[PDB]
Amino acid sequence: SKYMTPMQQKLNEVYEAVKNYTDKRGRRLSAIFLRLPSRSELPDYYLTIKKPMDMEKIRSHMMANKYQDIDSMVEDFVMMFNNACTYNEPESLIYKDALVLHKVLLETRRDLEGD
Ligand SMILES: CN(C)Cc1ccn2c1[nH]c(=O)c1c(Cl)cccc12
Repeated sequence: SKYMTPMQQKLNEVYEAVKNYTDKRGRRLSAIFLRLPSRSELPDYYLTIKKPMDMEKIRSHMMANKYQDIDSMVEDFVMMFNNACTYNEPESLIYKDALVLHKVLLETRRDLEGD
């Protein structure tokens, strides 16, 4: 069916709020987070990040209908943001963008608390 259940609609709304967020200059902060590069590209990344995560992984899990609740999706986004803030320096743009998208995530979930 093309009709999503209420839980599926809520998962999709959360995912899309993070994906689609743009700053005041029109930059889509999710860009860098869509797909993690390889070991070759980020030498230290897979040696230092225990549980790699990107938005394509979350999206595919969502599309396979494998998230049972909203907390489960939020957990994977929070993992991704913690990973970004572990690998990257606090002065880096990626670290700053992770912090903004984390707020988008939490604000979106809270604004759907009644739904
Ligand atoms: C270019 N550079 C130093 C880092 C870089 C470039 C790509 N990505 C990162 N760092 C990340 O942690 C990261 C995460 Cl969570 C998810 C997806 C992509 C990421």
